[PDB]
This record gives sequence, C-alpha cells and structure tokens, in this order.
Amino acid sequence: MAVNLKTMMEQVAQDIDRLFAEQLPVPEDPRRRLVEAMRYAAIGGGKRLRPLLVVATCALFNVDREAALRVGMAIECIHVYSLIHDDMPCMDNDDLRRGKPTVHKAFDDASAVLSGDALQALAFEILSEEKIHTDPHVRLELIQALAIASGKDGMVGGQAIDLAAETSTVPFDLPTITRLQQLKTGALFGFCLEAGAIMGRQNKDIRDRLKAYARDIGLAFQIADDLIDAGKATFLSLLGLEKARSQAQALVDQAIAHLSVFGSEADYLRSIARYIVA
Amino acid sequence: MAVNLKTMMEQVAQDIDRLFAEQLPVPEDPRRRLVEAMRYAAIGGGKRLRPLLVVATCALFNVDREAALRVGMAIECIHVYSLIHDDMPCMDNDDLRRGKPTVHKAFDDASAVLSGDALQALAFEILSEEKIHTDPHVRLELIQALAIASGKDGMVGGQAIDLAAETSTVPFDLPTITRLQQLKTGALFGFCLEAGAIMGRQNKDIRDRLKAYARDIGLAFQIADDLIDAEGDGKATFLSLLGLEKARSQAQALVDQAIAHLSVFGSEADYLRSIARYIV
Ligand SMILES: [Ca+2]
Repeated sequence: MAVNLKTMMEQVAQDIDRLFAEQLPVPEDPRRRLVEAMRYAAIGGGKRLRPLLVVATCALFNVDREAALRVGMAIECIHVYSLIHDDMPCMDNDDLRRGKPTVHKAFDDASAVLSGDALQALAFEILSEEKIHTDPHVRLELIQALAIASGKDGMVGGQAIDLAAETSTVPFDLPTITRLQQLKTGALFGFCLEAGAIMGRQNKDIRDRLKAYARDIGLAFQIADDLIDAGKATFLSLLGLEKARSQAQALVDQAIAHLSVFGSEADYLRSIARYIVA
Repeated sequence: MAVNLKTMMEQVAQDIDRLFAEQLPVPEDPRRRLVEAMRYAAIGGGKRLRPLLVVATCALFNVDREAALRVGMAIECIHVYSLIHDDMPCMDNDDLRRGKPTVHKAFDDASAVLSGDALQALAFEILSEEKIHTDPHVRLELIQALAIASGKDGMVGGQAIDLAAETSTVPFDLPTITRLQQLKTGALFGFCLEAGAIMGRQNKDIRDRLKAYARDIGLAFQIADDLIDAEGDGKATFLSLLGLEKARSQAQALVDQAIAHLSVFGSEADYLRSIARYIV
C-alpha cells in the first residue's frame, strides 16, 4: 500500500510540473520577469500534498483523471502563492525554501508580491475552464469553495490569526490555535477533499465525511509540525509532549475512520494519513 | 447628461460602500485586524469608476440593478487590492492616497499584504454566488473574464511591465507602453464593459463594441493621466513619446472613437457616453 502510494505521488508530481510549465509560457515582452518568477516558485518545488489529495479523493468516484489534475494545479496555485507572500521580509522573512532561495531573494520583493498575486488569479482561471467539467454548476461549486478556502474565511484568515499571535503578548488558547490551524492549513486541505465530492456529485453525507478526514489530518499535521519544530502558544506548549503525540495519532485513526463507509477505493487516502501525516 | 452622471456616481458610491460593509463583518477572533484593514481600504473611496462602468453598461440591457452593483463590488475588490499592494514600500511606497493614509501606514506591511490577498479571493467568491445571476453560465463567464483580466495576462501583467520600466535604464517604446496600458488599466476596464454584455446575454458583435469602448477610454484615461501628472511637476510615457500636441489630440480622438462604438444604442447609453467625455 505504501508502494502504490509512493508511485501515485511521483505520477502526480511530474504531472503537476508538466501542467505548470505548460500553463506558464514566458511571454516575449517585459512580463518576462513576472512569469519566470511564477515558474520558479511553482515548478519542481514541493511534494504536491494538495494535488495528491485531490487525485486520491477524485479516485473514490472515478472522476476524469485529467480534470482532477487540473483542479490539483488550481489548489497548488493558491498554496504556492501563499508561500511566496509568507516568505517575504514583512512576513516570515525566509531566505530559503526547498533548499532554494525564496522568490524575493532570487528576484526582489516587488516580484514576490506580483508573482503571488498572479498565481492567485490563475487558480480561478484554471478552475473556470470547460475542461474541468461539463456541468457548469460543478465548476461554480469548485470556484466558490476555493474562494472561501483562500480568503478571509480561509487561508488568509488563518495567516492573519498567526500574525496576530506573533504581535500580541496575550498567549492564545487551545480553541484559538485550533481555529488558526483550521484556517491556515485546514481550509486548503478541506478544499482538496471537498473538490472530490464535488467532481463526483456526491451527497452531503459523503461530502461531510471527506471534509472530516481533511479536518483531522490537517490537525495531525500541525501537531506533528509543532513537535518537529522542537514564544507563542502551540499544541506542544498547550497539550504537552505526551498528549500532543497521542492526539496526533488519534486524529490519524479518526481521519481513516471517516473513510469507513468506503471500500478499497478509499485506500490511497488511508495511506496518506499514515505514511505521510503520521 | 453630466447632471445625471454626477447623480449616478454619488448613488453608486453609496451603494458600493453599503455592499462592502455588509460583505465584511468584523470578527472578534484574531482576524479582526485583517478585516478592519480590508474595510479601511474598500470602504469610503474612491470614485468607483469601475463599479460605475459596470452599472452603466448593465443599464444598456435589462439587468437587475442590485446584481449589477454586486458585480461592481467584485471588480472593485480587484482594483482596491491592487492599490493596496501597489502602495507598499516594495512598490511605490506611497504613504498617502487622496488624503487617505495607505493600509501599510494605518496598519502595517503584513496587514497590507494579507488584506490585499483576501480581497482578491473575495472578488471570486462574490461572482460565484446565485445573487449575481440565476444562469450558471453567466457567472462562469464573469469569473473566467475576471481571472484573465486580473492575472499575468491582465492587471498584474501590466503591473509587472510597469515595474520592469521603473527598474530598467532602457526607455520603453510606443508599442510597449501601449501594451502596458492595455494590461495595467485596460484589462479591468475591459471586464467592466464585457460584464455588462455577459449579464445582458448579448451577442459577440455587441460584446466587441463594448470591449472596444473600454479599450478606447482606457487608453484615453492613461494619456490624460500622463498629461495631468506632468502639469504638477524618467520612464517613457505617452506624453514623452507623442509630445504634448499629439497626446492631447489623440486623447480627444479616442473619446470620440469610444462613443462611436455605442452608436447602435439609444439614450440608454448616455451614461457611458458621459463617462467617456468625463475622462477628459
Ligand atoms: Ca506602481
């Protein structure tokens, strides 16, 4: 099961890379720097957790594979742009990323701002195209979901809470850092899973179960990260080492449990929760 | 015509303020600052030129007025976020915009980055809702058009060309600054006019006439801007390249050209006609 996953992963990574290169031809005009920055940030980089989730979820319902990949690129556009902006000096001020210089270092601050801005627009351009799905109602569902997942009630909202924690001398509580995770990383994860239910025209019960999986692995992910990282409150600082470890493991079990109404079609999502999140 | 135009402008301004206020409730969780930054930028502008164009174009056909206004809010999301990101120290460093301190000044740099980021997302959320149009294809057409108009092949692409001009010692030529305008400001104007055609379920011939109007007023607007800014005093501009007399006459000709695209409409197009003349 870990081998079928490790190879799904590689197929996904090379496909997303292909899609981005194809989506981002370098224009023969002064937009050259902008698009080269977009390609620099979007191509080659991450392990494509988000496109992977989209592909693995769409596989529950035998969704058109190609369209599933493009939805993957759309969510990855949002993820990548968020990283470009997060890395900037006024934010996390990071010099490196994938062992490679961040956009504002390789290019400049303004190029980082604009390349991120363009990638957000591109996510919606991609989702909007007819190749995604013939049912227009479907495409609208994906677009509304992504817009909510990306903005003030989603990823950016989470970024903002994180910024508030860093600039406040009042330590946050467990409910607030939980809400922080739900928005900062959980919104995009939730989109990945929900996109599958949408692409498959599934019912509320199935939609709810997939979003619960996303909810639970997202939290497990952050708890694990709060452990790996070792002044603001964290799951480690609030739960302590022992309970944080046990709660991360419990969340993984829970995430898998949400998929229990599925047969073996849900096996990729099971593996993702273990051999990646755990 | 200018009298009704002023009235429409004041009305659109009030409506857009109402709509943004309703769209942006302030949470008591730590997202408070983000949303207050969004409200600060979006509310109490602001001539709302882009909402005005949407409203005046939808008026050509039988489009629900509140729906037209919401599309106006959506395009204004893109415009406002673009100003927030443009004012930042990384870009133009403006501490002020029409007597109003910029977001990074009233708040901080990080809040300006995020409030702009959230506003771009908000534009697409707004367009996706059924409130806009019962027909799903109308909404999808608007969304596709906005994403193209906003990104690397639109507004941000234009922003990039401008940034390239400012950080190079090689003066751009007429073709390049023409492309610069088409993208930097022309793309959003194009959306405003095309949105009216889309909301009105209009044919390709009508859509093209409207986009041609946007193209012409957008160029005229930039030429007039190149003129205005010069009156109040080294990258190439329409003024530097064309010279004073040619830039003046071309701005004027472009207004006439913009209006001529509307010759197939009756008095319902008077707002758009006035707006074009106003852009001078
Ligand atoms: Ca600028």
